[PDB]
Amino acid sequence: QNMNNAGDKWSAFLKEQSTLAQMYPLQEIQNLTVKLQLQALQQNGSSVLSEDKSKRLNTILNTMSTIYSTGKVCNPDNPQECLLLEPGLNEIMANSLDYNERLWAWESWRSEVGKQLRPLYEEYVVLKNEMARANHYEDYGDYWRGDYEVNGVDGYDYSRGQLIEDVEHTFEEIKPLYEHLHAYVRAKLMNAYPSYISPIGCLP
Amino acid sequence: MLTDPGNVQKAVCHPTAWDLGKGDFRILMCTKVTMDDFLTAHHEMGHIQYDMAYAAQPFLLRNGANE
Amino acid sequence: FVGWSTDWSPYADQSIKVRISLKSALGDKAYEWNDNEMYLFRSSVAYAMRQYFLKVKNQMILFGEEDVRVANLKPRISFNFFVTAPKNVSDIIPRTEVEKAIRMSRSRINDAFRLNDNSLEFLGIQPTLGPPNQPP
Amino acid sequence: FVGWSTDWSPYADQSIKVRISLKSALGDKAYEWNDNEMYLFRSSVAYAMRQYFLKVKNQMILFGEEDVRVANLKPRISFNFFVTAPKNVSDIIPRTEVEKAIRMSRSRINDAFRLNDNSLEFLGIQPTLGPPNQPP
Repeated sequence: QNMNNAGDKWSAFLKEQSTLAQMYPLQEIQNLTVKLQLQALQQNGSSVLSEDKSKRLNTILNTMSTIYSTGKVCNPDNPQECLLLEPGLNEIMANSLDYNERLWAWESWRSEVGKQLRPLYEEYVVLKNEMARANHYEDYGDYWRGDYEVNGVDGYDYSRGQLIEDVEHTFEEIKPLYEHLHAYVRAKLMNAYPSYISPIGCLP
Repeated sequence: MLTDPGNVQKAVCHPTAWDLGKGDFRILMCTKVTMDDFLTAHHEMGHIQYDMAYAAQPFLLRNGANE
Repeated sequence: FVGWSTDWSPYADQSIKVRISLKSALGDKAYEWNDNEMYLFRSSVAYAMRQYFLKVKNQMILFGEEDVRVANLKPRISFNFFVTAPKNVSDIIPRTEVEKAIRMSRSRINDAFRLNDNSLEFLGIQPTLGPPNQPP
Repeated sequence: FVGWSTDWSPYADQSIKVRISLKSALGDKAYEWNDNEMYLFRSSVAYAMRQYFLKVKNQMILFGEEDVRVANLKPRISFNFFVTAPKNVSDIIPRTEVEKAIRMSRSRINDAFRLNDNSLEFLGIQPTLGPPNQPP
């Protein structure tokens, strides 16, 4: 807190000085040495929010992390032979190279975690959204991209709704590199695993 | 703090680096005597050399660009 | 070989296309098929498993209409469907027993919608009946 | 006034007695009604609400056969029944709309058991059809 609440003695002092810095635009300043300064100005934490129910959400957040870290599947051939995700389940994908047991290990692992964390998810979306709306943004996934909201050198900017459009200008030409690779592994998956794979269609 | 060879002694734990401003760049490491600190050593020394640019430069002038 | 077929699955083989032609048995002046008749069907599909698995397999397993999975709904009363386990949804019903399961109660479902088995098309299941004995 | 009538409820008014006479339409040589034909019926009862509430009430509410509540099962396939909400079971369906709901698909269910509406008795619902026009 000596960095958050003693940041808040400066964050409350920021709301005297940041507003006295908040009369300057983002594009008619080119100094740079002071342009990004007001872009790092909403930083010091979310002191514009009255955080009382974002400090309710951390009670949910520790429950989300505990079940994933304790993600485990007890095997049914003998019920108290159990394997966690990290030393028991990725090893099955590593050591075992069978179709059907890895097919079981794929399905039995996914029948554990996301169902228990689905009621930890719907309220997690919406409460982060008014957290984002009190952070004066449309969604917290936009804030995720808010570090990429650098509008500084008139051509050097990077809108939030354009940074992925150029990414879909990439992989559709890498998609034929997958297409040979798809047919490459479909030439492999017929004699590596017992012939379930359509050599025309998609992958399991 | 560097001390955690195998002990349960009360200290927080990660190999982490800092730019404090005002000419101060700290490390914090949780040394279970292992190679992951030297994995981060030049990894931070590539990144704290960006931080040596904002040695005395403000909180409003933070890390480099993106993550 | 370029691309892929973007809709294949290794469980698509167990799905059955059913094909309803209302202009063939009831013809015109008939009722307009909508999402109720979708919902009527899956109930009456679930029928056929309960009648099969205790008169043939001879143990009870429960079935809701939601176990009848519906895919590619066509206003032309046509869609490929398959049924699963009720809530052991990791496992589905093998189609090889569903083929005999329909043929047992095929006569039950056409009059459940005033149809004639040429409006109950299954593409793999066809009626195998009808020897006549008119002369003494 | 001594005692009480030990079976009255304030929701018994919404229950409908249905009365099946197999010796009237199929007569003899017919199939013996049992708990399957109980279970066939409630599925085909649930039919009539889905066909009503979207062709008349025009919004979707789902119905299982278990929503069709069965009371006083008698051999003569006679029993008073009513239907509820699916799992808002605090509330039930008002009978006043069920009366028009049966009269819409009354013709659907008699041939669903080879019956003649004199083996589909409802005691409050009767067929109101049949004008003839034989001469040109």
